[PDB]
Amino acid sequence: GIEKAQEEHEKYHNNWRAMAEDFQIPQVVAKEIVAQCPKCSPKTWQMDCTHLEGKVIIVAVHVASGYIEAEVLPAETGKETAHFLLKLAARWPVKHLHTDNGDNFTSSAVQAVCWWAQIEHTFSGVVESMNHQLKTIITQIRDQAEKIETAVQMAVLIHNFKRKGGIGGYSAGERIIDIIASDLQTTKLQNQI
Amino acid sequence: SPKTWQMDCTHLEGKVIIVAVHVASGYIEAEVLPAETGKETAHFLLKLAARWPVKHLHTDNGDNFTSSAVQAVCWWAQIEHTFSVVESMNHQLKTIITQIRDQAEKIETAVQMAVLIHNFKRKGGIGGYSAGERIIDIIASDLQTTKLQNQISKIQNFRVYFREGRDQQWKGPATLIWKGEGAVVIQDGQDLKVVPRRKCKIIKDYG
Amino acid sequence: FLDGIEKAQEEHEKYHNNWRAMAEDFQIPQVVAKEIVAQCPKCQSPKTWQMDCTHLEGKVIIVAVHVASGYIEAEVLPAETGKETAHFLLKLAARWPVKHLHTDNGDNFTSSAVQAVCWWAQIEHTFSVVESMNHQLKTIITQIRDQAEKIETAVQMAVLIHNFKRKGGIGGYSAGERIIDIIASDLQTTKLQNQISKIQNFRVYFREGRDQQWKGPATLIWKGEGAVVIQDGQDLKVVPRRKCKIIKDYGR
Amino acid sequence: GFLDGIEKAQEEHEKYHNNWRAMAEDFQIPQVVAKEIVAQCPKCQVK
Ligand SMILES: [Zn+2]
Ligand SMILES: [Zn+2]
Ligand SMILES: [Zn+2]
Repeated sequence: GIEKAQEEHEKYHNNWRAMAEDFQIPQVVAKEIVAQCPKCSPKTWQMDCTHLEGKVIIVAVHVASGYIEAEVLPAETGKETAHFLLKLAARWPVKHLHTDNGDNFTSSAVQAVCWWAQIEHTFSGVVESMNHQLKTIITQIRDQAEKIETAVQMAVLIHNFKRKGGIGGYSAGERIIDIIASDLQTTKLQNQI
Repeated sequence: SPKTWQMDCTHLEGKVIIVAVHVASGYIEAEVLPAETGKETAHFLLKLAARWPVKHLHTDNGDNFTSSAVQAVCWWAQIEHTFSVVESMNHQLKTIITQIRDQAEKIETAVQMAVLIHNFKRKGGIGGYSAGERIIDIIASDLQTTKLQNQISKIQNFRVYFREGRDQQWKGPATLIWKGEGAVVIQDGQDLKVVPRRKCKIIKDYG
Repeated sequence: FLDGIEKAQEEHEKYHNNWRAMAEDFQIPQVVAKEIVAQCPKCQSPKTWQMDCTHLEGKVIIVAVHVASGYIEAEVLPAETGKETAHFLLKLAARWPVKHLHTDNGDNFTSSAVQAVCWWAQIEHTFSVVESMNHQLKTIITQIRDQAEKIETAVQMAVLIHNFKRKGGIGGYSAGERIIDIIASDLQTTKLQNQISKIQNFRVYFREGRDQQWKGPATLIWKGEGAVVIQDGQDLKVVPRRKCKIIKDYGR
Repeated sequence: GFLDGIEKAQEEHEKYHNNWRAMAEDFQIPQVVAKEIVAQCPKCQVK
């Protein structure tokens, strides 16, 4: 167990999550094994903003499943970005936020929202891919809706519940539900044992 | 039923707040509409159906809930609509809004903070769970049942080429049943048999 | 059966699903679902590699990367001529299916030996990901350098740790699982396309109910044990086998 | 081999528009390739 993980980290330098998965060890042991080497998550959310038809679309992505959430904005200020992040934190458990060097992602309202919701904001291949896929769905079903926001929300529905691709053969909504349920059971067993 | 949702609207400080409740868990989503026309109710329903799996919806006999836009949204998203819990959740959300009113200037930030408080900071019930853990566990268990019945046929769509004893030719494509660590169970000509692992080849055989 | 085909066409008209999902959901054969996708107007690479050279400790390291999965093959060269680059490209093309090679405008890549290798192995060469792969490989090489005596051992140990020990992406897969899943899905597509062309070289005269005459020549899509699916008048329909005649067609 | 027979039968059908049994007996090619030569001509028909 612990000696086998020490042999694996000695040879190949695995991280603590991969050792805790493949060897079934409590995570404090794997964290201590990784912290003892001198040579060296189910709630990571990335965000971005893009433009289409002169409008501003803001896209958040859950990384462990590919789960999307999009919104249409009349302005690119900090208050509407803070409202988007506050609604996302009120809907899903958000813990570790990842963004880029933008003008709205460094703001007082966004900082107040992150402080109130206890989110760790970090700055910088997945978000560009999800924006590209969402744009292809938008151009695929554009002529079924009059306004742009109806086409955006229909693209979000088709992306989350109608595209069963990838390796496992699962859509994004079933993936994120199974991932957070399994993580919750693992935290319950680690608290009980 | 694990996919039943109820919707209503209410008034607070001269505004119109629309509230949707997942019934089997007590899960709350809410928004602030500028009016009570059918377009805003249909847009709220479209965002809700794009976020969570909605299959069966219950409402009252309202003026925006009985509308052509809401009927078009339900036709496109395949929801079963029925007209006549939400009043109790409105009561709870109003009390939480009066609890933390002084931390926010506008009504909208107070609404979203009250939604987060009710969903993730109010633990009770039997097991000691909040509403979000209940709704996640409910939809996960239902998905596991239906996907079990499909996954068995998916695993039986493989083909196995095996070898018996003291014959050096590879026998024909039996069907896989279970793959172990040292043995493989196959069905061959309506005969279930067990072969060692080093005498088998499991293909999908596109052809 | 026909209810499954009608539900599949209405669901594709709403949401534009792919053919694997429609075949697994509505319980129809794959050639029928692929025809439903191929009849839509709005619905109409796994073999591309990139190459580069770099320097480390006075050596020359040549790196090839599969683009759609992130899969690395690397080697240490004694020089930087065109003959050694041609030998590396011939070994790579002999081990993995390479159809499209992307490089930069270096000297050793613009050479007669590399041109002869691309002519013999039928590769499309194009001059202009690998920078990120060189940086990632160099960080792993510095992370495990004290376990090896020579630079060649450290290079191959870093390639093994990159390909099989690092997990990331959507589902937490390594690069080897991703490249194998991608190439296997492409193989399934090409085998089904061969079956589709061989079936579609036929023709069907069918007789409807309450009539004695044969209708126009409809194209056969799927020929089962008791039923027959045909395309006629931009409409897919299921006829029983006792009211059909299938003949060969010569309309090249 | 009958590969030169395939090329010669294509030249002969481009001149005189033979049928397929005539080309299969004259040029000693199998029947499938002779039927394909008649099938690729837009003016003729295999019958
Ligand atoms: Zn280490
Ligand atoms: Zn389509
Ligand atoms: Zn002719």
